[PDB]
Amino acid sequence: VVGGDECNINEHPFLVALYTSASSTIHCAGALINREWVLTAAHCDRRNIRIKLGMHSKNIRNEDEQIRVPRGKYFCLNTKFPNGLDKDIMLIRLRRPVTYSTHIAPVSLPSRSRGVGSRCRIMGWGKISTTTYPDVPHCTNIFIVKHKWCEPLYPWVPADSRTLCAGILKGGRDTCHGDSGGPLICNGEMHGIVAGGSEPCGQHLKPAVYTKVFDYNNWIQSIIAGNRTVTCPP
Amino acid sequence: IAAWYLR
Ligand SMILES: *[C@@H]1O[C@H](CO)[C@@H](O[C@@H]2O[C@H](CO)[C@@H](O[C@@H]3O[C@H](CO)[C@@H](O)[C@H](O)[C@@H]3O)[C@H](O)[C@H]2NC(C)=O)[C@H](O)[C@H]1NC(C)=O
Ligand SMILES: OC[C@H]1O[C@@H](O)[C@H](O)[C@@H](O)[C@@H]1O
Ligand SMILES: OC[C@H]1O[C@H](O)[C@H](O)[C@@H](O)[C@@H]1O
Ligand SMILES: [Zn+2]
Ligand SMILES: [Zn+2]
Ligand SMILES: [Zn+2]
Repeated sequence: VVGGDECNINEHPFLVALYTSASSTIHCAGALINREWVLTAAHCDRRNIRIKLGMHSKNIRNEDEQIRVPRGKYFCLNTKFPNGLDKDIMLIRLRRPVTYSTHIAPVSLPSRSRGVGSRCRIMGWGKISTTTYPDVPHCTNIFIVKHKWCEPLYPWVPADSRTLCAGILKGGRDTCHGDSGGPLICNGEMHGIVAGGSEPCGQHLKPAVYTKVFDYNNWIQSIIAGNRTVTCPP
Repeated sequence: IAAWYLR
């Protein structure tokens, strides 16, 4: 996240960090949505993925910090692109659930749709400048803006895309490399999943793309329920 | 999808 500051150590209990057994590099984030499920982006998947919950600093462990591996991964059945990245979302079932604690708590899915003008918060362990990756997650506020700002920048993201276009039109604040999968929080709810954006991050008139969670609410709840034939919104 | 897009 560029243009922001260190997040408050207690404001992101639902935030999880994704890495692998092969490296300590955090390549994405995700959000805990209940004791045994994590919501993130499909492109964050790795064959040997590891998930850190209850973490702030990558090096200084919180007393209740936990490590988990998946017992299952779920993607949209029906997608336009062969790689499914037109519906960049995935659910990870934790091998063992976590116990809610001071630094570990679920975030709510959207209770209603939020659009243009809504102020939201982004957060992650992604790049904070063209040269630096942080050790603690950084946060900042952005706005959902008209989808038109994104359409010309990302040809692969149509006006009919189940995505939210968001950022600061002035430039300066934006998610960045390594922030994918993390939550776009609006009014205490997870309205988006960081997908992608422009290069470099934070440019004037170049908001980024976040998977619009509200649309997948039924799919998400059905997978959690145990359904395995349900499909994502068309 | 452009190579610089996914974060
Ligand atoms: C997993 O979720 C899917 C999707 O919600 C479930 O399948 C859906 O089940 C409903 C109700 O059984 C189907 O609607 C029904 O259609 C018949 C006519 O075919 C109508 O007479 C009923 O009143 C009702 O409207 C729906 O078509 C079906 N969707 C598809 C395409 O399969 C599925 O049952 C769930 N799996 C579980 C938990 O068993
Ligand atoms: O960066 C996420 C995690 O990566 C692991 O490889 C390190 O051993 C942990 O200390 C760190 O919290
Ligand atoms: O801390 C989370 C909150 O951050 C900012 O206040 C956002 O404007 C608000 O929508 C969000 O719920
Ligand atoms: Zn900093
Ligand atoms: Zn604390
Ligand atoms: Zn860059």
